[PDB]
Amino acid sequence: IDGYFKIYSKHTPINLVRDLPQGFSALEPLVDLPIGINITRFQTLLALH
Amino acid sequence: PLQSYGFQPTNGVGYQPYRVVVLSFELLHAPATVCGPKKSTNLVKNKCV
Amino acid sequence: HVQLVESGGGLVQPGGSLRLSCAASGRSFNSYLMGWFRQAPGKEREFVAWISGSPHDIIRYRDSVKDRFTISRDNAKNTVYLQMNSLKPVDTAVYYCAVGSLRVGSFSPDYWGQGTQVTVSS
Amino acid sequence: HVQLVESGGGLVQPGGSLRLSCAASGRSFNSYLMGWFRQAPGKEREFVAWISGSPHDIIRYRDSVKDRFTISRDNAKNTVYLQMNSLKPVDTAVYYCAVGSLRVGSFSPDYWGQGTQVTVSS
Amino acid sequence: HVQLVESGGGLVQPGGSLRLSCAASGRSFNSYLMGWFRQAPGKEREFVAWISGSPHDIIRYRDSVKDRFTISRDNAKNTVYLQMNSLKPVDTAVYYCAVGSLRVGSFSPDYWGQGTQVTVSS
Repeated sequence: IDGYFKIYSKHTPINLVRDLPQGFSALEPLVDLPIGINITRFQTLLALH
Repeated sequence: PLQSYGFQPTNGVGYQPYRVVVLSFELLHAPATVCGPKKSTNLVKNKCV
Repeated sequence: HVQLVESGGGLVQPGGSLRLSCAASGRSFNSYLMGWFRQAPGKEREFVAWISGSPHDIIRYRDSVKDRFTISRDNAKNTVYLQMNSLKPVDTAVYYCAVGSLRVGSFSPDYWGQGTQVTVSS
Repeated sequence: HVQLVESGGGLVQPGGSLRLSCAASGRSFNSYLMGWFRQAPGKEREFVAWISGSPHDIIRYRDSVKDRFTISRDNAKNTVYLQMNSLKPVDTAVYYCAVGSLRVGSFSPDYWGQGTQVTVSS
Repeated sequence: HVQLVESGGGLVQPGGSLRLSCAASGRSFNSYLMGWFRQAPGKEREFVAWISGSPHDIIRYRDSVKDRFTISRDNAKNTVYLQMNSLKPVDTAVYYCAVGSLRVGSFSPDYWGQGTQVTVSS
């Protein structure tokens, strides 16, 4: 938003094997970057073997 | 285009080497990232301020 | 969006002063340089003057007009002022207001207005 | 009382461009043809161009001003805009704006303005 | 701070007419005389005309402009108008409106503006 990129994150342990847990948790702020870029598409990175 | 250049101990005061650094500043439409320092006064408590 | 609007055009005698002002809206231009260009009809638009919106305002002028068409600006209103002084017939032209950024130490216009006709005739 | 007022004249050296405008007031001009005429000093007045205010824009130009002069109109403001492109010294003349009717398929001026000077010289 | 602002200048073809305007603000001008002075390039200040705000409007004209320039003032708006008729190139000059007091029976300017423009050329 308005030339700023904000990242929120949360880490929890789970005992599930599929889908997402039904619990409730808030994602605390992690980092904010003063960047005027125009993000419109994004892609994921994985560690292949 | 290139010519030899160097210094020797016998060079005169005006002929001695000098290290010169130029700190150039320019303002663009992009958001500012560099900014000079900016002060903080001492803390007082239990009184209107 | 950003728009530039001129005002104050007309015709002045040789040696009679004038002032052209162009207001800039839409965004802020404190990191920009407020400037003017003139295009004598039938020729290529020539620089006039530019001024930066900084605590140490830097000002450039055009050779033919240096020290005659004084330039200033406003940061709160985001407007450029051009005070023309002691003109000659050679000064007839269409004056444009330019909003740009300082790239490599050279005024680089980014946004332009519609211009205005400032004429000097005997 | 129908009145026409011109504007946009001045001095433009050869190779430049200009925009002449005329505003018409007094009554609706939906069924009126709006055009421009010019008359150089020492020469008789000559027809420049006319355009219709109907939904289908019927437009005309004189033989000499084909492909170099453009005429347009806005019925909302009852205003006519005329574009000068690739002007030559021969174009120096006083330009007038006319409101007229379509009689026998020919543009017949009915109301005239005061005119503006358009000079073309270095 | 008494301020005088001129306007109404521009270009007119030979034999035409024009009208300059100056508005005076700051204090009452019932006991003040408003007049116009003109300067051509390379020439000194020469008186043109002045008019009195008293009920009996005493008007003085420079012989070089007598029977050609008419000067009038309106105390309601404290604005002085100067109408030019049969203008000629000799009349080309920067016209500055002046507001002053009648001393020893001679108009003595006290406040001056920035001046307007008048040109008479083809």
